[PDB]
Amino acid sequence: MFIRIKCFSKQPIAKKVSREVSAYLEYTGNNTWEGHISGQGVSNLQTKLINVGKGVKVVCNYQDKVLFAIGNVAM
Amino acid sequence: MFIRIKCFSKQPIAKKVSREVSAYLEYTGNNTWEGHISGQGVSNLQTKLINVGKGVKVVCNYQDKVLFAIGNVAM
Amino acid sequence: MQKQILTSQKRNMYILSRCKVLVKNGQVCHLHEDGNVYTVPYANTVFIGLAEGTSITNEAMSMLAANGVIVFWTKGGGYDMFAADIICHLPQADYRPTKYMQNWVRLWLDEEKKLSAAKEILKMRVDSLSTHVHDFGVDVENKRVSSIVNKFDKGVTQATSFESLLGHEGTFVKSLYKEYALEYEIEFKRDHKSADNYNKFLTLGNYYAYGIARSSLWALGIDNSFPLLHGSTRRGGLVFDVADIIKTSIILPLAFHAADQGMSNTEFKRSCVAYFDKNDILAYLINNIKRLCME
Amino acid sequence: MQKQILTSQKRNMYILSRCKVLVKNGQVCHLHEDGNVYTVPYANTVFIGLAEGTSITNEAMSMLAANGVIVFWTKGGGYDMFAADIICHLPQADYRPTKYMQNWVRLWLDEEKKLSAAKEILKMRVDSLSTHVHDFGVDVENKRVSSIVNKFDKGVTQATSFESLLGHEGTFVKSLYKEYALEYEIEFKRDHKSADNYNKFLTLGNYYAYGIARSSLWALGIDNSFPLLHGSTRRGGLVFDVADIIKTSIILPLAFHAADQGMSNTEFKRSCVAYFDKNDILAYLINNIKRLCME
Amino acid sequence: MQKQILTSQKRNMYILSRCKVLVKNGQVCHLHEDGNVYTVPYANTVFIGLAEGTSITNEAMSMLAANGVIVFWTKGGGYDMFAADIICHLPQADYRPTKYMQNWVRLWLDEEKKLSAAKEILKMRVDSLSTHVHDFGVDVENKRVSSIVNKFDKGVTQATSFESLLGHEGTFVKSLYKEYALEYEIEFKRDHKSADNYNKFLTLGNYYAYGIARSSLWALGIDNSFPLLHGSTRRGGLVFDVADIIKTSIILPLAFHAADQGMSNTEFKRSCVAYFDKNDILAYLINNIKRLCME
Amino acid sequence: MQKQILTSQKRNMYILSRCKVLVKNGQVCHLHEDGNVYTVPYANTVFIGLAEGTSITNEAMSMLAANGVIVFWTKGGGYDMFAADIICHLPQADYRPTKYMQNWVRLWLDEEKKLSAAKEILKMRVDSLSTHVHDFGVDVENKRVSSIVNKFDKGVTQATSFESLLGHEGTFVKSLYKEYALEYEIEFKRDHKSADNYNKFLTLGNYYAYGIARSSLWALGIDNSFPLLHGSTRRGGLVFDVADIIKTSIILPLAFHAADQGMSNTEFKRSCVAYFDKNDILAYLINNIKRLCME
DNA sequence: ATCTTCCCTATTTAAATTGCT
DNA sequence: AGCAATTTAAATAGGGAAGAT
Repeated sequence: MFIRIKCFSKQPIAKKVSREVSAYLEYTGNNTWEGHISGQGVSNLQTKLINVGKGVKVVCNYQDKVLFAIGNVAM
Repeated sequence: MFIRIKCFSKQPIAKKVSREVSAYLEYTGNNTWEGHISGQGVSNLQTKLINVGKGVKVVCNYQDKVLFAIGNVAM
Repeated sequence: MQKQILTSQKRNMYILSRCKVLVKNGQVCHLHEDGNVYTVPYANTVFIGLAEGTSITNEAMSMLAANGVIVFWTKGGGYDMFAADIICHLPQADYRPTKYMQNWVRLWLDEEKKLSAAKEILKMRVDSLSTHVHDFGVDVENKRVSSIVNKFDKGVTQATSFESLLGHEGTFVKSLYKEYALEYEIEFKRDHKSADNYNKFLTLGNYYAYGIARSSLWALGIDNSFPLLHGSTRRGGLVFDVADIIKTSIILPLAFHAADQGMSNTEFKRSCVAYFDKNDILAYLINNIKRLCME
Repeated sequence: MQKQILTSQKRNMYILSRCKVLVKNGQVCHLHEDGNVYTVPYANTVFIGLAEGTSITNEAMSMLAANGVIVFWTKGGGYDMFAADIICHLPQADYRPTKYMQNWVRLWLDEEKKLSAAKEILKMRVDSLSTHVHDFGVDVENKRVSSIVNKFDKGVTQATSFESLLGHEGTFVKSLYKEYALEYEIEFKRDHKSADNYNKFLTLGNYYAYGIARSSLWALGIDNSFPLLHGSTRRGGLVFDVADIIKTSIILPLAFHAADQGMSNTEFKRSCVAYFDKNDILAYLINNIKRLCME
Repeated sequence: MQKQILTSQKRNMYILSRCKVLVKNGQVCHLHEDGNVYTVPYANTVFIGLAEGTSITNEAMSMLAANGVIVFWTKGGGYDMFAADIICHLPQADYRPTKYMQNWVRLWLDEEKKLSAAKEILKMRVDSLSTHVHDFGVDVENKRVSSIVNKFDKGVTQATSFESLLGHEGTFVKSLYKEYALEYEIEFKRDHKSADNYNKFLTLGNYYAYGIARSSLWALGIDNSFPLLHGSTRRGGLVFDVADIIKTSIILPLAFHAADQGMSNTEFKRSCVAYFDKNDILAYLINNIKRLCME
Repeated sequence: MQKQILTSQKRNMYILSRCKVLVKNGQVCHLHEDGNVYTVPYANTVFIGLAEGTSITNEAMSMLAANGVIVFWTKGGGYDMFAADIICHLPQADYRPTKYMQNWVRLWLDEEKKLSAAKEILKMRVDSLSTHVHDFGVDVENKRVSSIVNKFDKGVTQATSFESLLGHEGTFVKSLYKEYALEYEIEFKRDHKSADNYNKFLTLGNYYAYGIARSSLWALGIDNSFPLLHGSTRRGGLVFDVADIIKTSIILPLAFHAADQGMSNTEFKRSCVAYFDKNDILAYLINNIKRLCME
C-alpha cells in the first residue's frame, strides 16, 4: 500500500524522525519519504513516530488524502 | 505530463526557484512541487530555472526518469 | 517574452474557497484563515474560482489576468431551479485574436445560420458523450442512453424553432438525470439548494464547466453575450451552451461517482482536474467551437 | 484614493485605490489606509473600478453586482484595464448584448455602413484635435496645422476605398509628427524600437492611449475586435482605432512635453491621469462611439 | 522488536551495485563512490543483493539480520551457467518457525512424496502462470501457451523419475523462451554471458526471483540444501525451485517487456518491485510452500 | 583483532575483528586500524569470521567462497553469530545436505533413535562439567554434586520417554542451582523476568551460550529447528538443546563468579569469550555433533 | 574499523520591521 | 498590498574527536 511521508519538522527532531521513517520508506528527496508499506507497517511507523519526541510535524499521504497529522502541521 | 520538481537548494537561491516554479506547479511539500504541465511548459520552466542563477539544484521526475537536472544536483 | 503556455494546454483548475488571494514574493498565493498560505499556480491555471469568503488583491488579479486566467465568483444564484449569475472577470488586457467572433457574430445575426449553428452546438454533446467514455457508471452507449441520444439527434434535426431546441434540451438533461439516477440507484432531482451529495458535487462540477468554457471562449474571443440557445430558461450566455456540452458528458458522471464512492470536495476537485487534462476537454472546446466559427 | 470619471449621463465611474473594498451594514464599503470607512452611491454608480493595492470580498462583489454596479480592475489611474465582465443588459434577470453593440455590428456587416462609420471616426480625429487644445502644445487653428486638418477633411469626404483611407490617415499622422517635431525644434522619425526619449514616451503614452480605448469600448459593450480602419488580421484592432481619436491630440503633445522637460515615466503618468480626468476624455470617447452608432 | 512487519508483506527489494553499504545514524545507507549516501528501508526490505563492487559492514549486517533481510553476494561465483552458487547470507539468529522444516524434511526423505511434491512445485508454475497475469506480454488464454502448459501437465503427471521431471521442466522453460521469442519477434537463445538487454534483464530478474524465493525459504525457516529437484543441470538447492516458478511466469514477461519498451535497468528494477507486491508474489510463495509442507 | 578457533582438526574458525577484508594484491587480506594487512590462509581456514567493525567487498566475498572458504557474520567475540549461508558438501561443484545433517535427520525421524540420542546429549552433561572445571565454583568431585551426577548417570540411561528426560533435566538444573547457591551463599529461584544480578547475569550467559550453540550447529549445516528434547512447536529448540550442555557446566559458574565479583556486562562478555577460547569449547560441541550423528 | 555522541564553530536560514510605491 | 534590505536570533551543516565494540 502506497504511502508518502513528509516531515515538516525542525532539523534536530528531523534526524530522529529520519532514523525511523527510513526504516520503512524510501528517500525520494528533501525530507520527504515515498515508498510502499503494509497496514501494520503504517501502525508501527505511526507508533514509533509518536514516541520519538516533541515537534514531529509529519504528514502521511495515502492516495491524495491524509493518514497522520502528527504535530501541529500546516496541512 | 506529470512532472515533480524538487529544489535541493539553499534559501537565497531557493526562494527564486520557488518564484518561477510556482507559476507552473503547485506546492506538495518541503521544496518539492508536483503538478501537471503540458509539453512546452516544461521547456519554458527549464529555461526559467536555468536563468535563475548559480546554485539552482533542481531534479524533475517524469515517470521515474530524470527529465532535467539543473546544477550539481544529487542523483 | 517567449510565447507563453497556451490556454488550451493549461492544466491546474481551481475553485478556491475561503481565502485571501494575494501575491507574496511574486507568486499568487491564497491566505487561508489559519495564518498559513498555499502557493497557487498563475501561469498553468486556466481559471481560478472564488467561493464564499475569498478576497482577491489587485496585484493578484494583475498576475492572473496578464497570464491568462479567467476568474469568476461562485455565489450569486438566488433562484430555485437555475444557476443564475456567475460574475466573471475575463482578462481584457491582452488583445485576443479577431478571426473567430468576426465569424461568430456572422452566424449570430443571420437567423438561419444561427439556427443551424444551434443544431450543431446541440450535437456537440451527443458527440461528446461518445468520444469521452468512462470505465465506470453507465455503459456509455447501452440501451437507454443510445435510445435518448438517437431520439435527441432526430429531435434537434427536425426542429427549426428556438424554443423547440430548449424543449428537447430540457428533455435531454432531465432524462439523463433519470438514467443516471437508475444506474446509481438513487432518486435525484436538480435543485441548487438540496444538500444531496450528487446535487452539491454537480454544482461544483458546473462551476468547473463554466470555467473551462469561459476560458474556451476567451481564448477564441467569443463573448458570452452572443448566445446560441437563447430562451426562457437560458439566460446566461454562450458559456452555458458550451459549458453543458461537457456537463452532461463529463461532469454529471463524475459528480455521481464522487457522490457514491465517498469523495470529498477536494477529491472531486482533483478528479475534475485529472480527467479534464487527460481528455484535453479544453482542447476539445477550443478546437471544436472553432469548426462552428470558421467552418 | 477615491476617483471619479465622467461617462454618458453622470459621473458614474468610480476608481478605488489603496483600500480594501469591504461590506458593512448591508452595503459595500471601503476600508482605506487612513482607517475611514466610506460608502458607494448606488444610484451614482453602475460602473466601479479598482486601482493599485486594493481587495474585495465575495460578499462585497455579490452584493455590489446585484444592485447594478459592475466591478472592473485597473492599473492605478483607472484606465489601464486588467480584467472585467462584459457590460451586458440588466445582469440579474437577463443576459443580452446591449442595443449599443448591435448597431455597431450592423455597421460591421455592411461595407458601406462600415465605410461611413470610418469616415465618422476619422472625422472626430479632427474634432478631438480641435476640442482638446494644448496651451503647452501648438496653436491648432494656425495655417500650417489647418492645412493638415483640411487634408483630412478633403480626403475623408472623398474616400471610396479603405486602402486609400489608411494612406490618408498615415500622411495625416506623419504630418502631425513632422509639425510637432518642428515646434520643439527636433528631428524625428516614428520608430517603435528607438532608444531616444521622444519615441520612448510616445510609445509609453500610446499604451495608455490604448488603455482608455479599452475602457471606453468595454463600457459600450463593444468587443475590441471589430476594427474599422485597421485590418481584420490585427489582434484587437478596434482598441487602436478608437485610440486614433486621441493619440495625436492629447497623448502626442503630452509625450513631447514629457521628453522636452525630461519628465520621466512617473511624472508622465501623473500628467496623463490629470489631463485624462479634467477634460473628460473617457466621456468624450463614450459619446463619440455612441454617435457612431445611434445616428 | 515490537510487532515488526511480517516477512510476507515487506516490499522494498534492492540490488545495489558499486556502493559501500554502511550504517549512518542508525540508517542502512549505501555510500556510492561519488560521495552520496542513500537510505535503505531496512525494515521493509526482504532482501539486499550485493552486486559487483560493494561491501557491507558488520553493523550493517546486524541491522539487516534482526530485521529479516536476505543478503546475497552476487557475482564472481554467480555466473549462473548452471546456477552454481550465489553466496546468500540468511539471518540465522532468529529462531524461525520449526513446524515447517519438520514437515519438509519428511517430504524430502520419503522419495515417493518427494516426487509428489516435486510435481507440485512444478505444478505451481502453471498455476502461477494462470493466476498471475500481465497486460503487455502474451495472452495466457492463447492456444500456444495452453498447448505447452498442457504438454507439461501430461509430462509431470505420468512421470515417476526425477530425470524425466527435469526434462519436462527443461523443455517447458526452453519452449517458453522460444514462444516469447516468436511473439516478441526477436531471436532468443538464453546464454548467460550474452549482454543483450533481454538476457541481462532476465538474469537480473532471476536474481530478484532468488531474493524473494530465498526470503520465502527463510521466513518458513527451510534451509536451501534440501532440494526437491536435484541432478546435473539443476544445482543450487530448492531456491531454484522457488525461483523457477516465478521465472517462467513473471520475470520473463517482465524482462521481455522491459527490454522491448526500452525501459532502463533501474526501471525494470522498479517494475519488478511494484509487480512483486501488487499481487504479492511474496505471500503467494509463502502460503503455497505452506501448501507444499501441509502433510 | 585476529584470532583462531578450532573446529575439528585443521579446519579453523578465523574471527576477524575491526578490519577491512578486501582483495589486496591479488589475494584477500584484512587491513586493521594499525595499517597491517595480513593474508588469511586458504587451506588452514574454512569458516572465516566477521566480528564487529569489519567490512568485506564482493571481490573478497566471491574469491573467498570460490576456494572452499565460507563466511559467517558475528557480534563481538566470535560466538554471537547472526547471519551466514549454510554448510554444504562443497559450495562449488555440488549442492547437498551434509552428512552430519543427513545422519541427524535419521536420528530425528526415528522415535527410538531420537530417544537414544536424547539420552546421549543429556549424558554429555557430566563430561562437560568434568572436562572444564573452574577455580571459581564447586569442584566436580564433591559429595552432593556427584550425587546429582549419579542421579543423571542412573536415571538418564533407563528413562522411558521424553517427558521423563525433561523431568530429570529440570531436576539437574534446579539442583545445581542449589549447589552453586550454596557455594556463593545466596538464595536462588530461577526467573528470567527478575532483576537480581545473579538471574540477569545467568540469562545473559544463557544468550551467550545460545550463540556458540547456534554457531556449532551451523558449522556442520545442522539445522536449528530439529530439537531432540523440546517440543515440535518450540522455535529453535536445538540451539537451546545443544546449549544445555554448556549452560549448567560453564555458563552457570561463570555467571555466578562474575556476579560475585560484581563486574560489568562487557567484562562478563570478555571473560566468557576468554574461558570459551581457552579450552576450545566450540570444538567440543562439534565433536559432540559428530559423536551424536556419525555412529 | 565502524559508528556514534558531542560540541564548538561558523553559517545558513527567517521574521521582524523600516521605507517606499 | 507588496517589495526589499537589514538586522537579529537562531537554527543548522559539519569537522574533528573521544568512547564503544
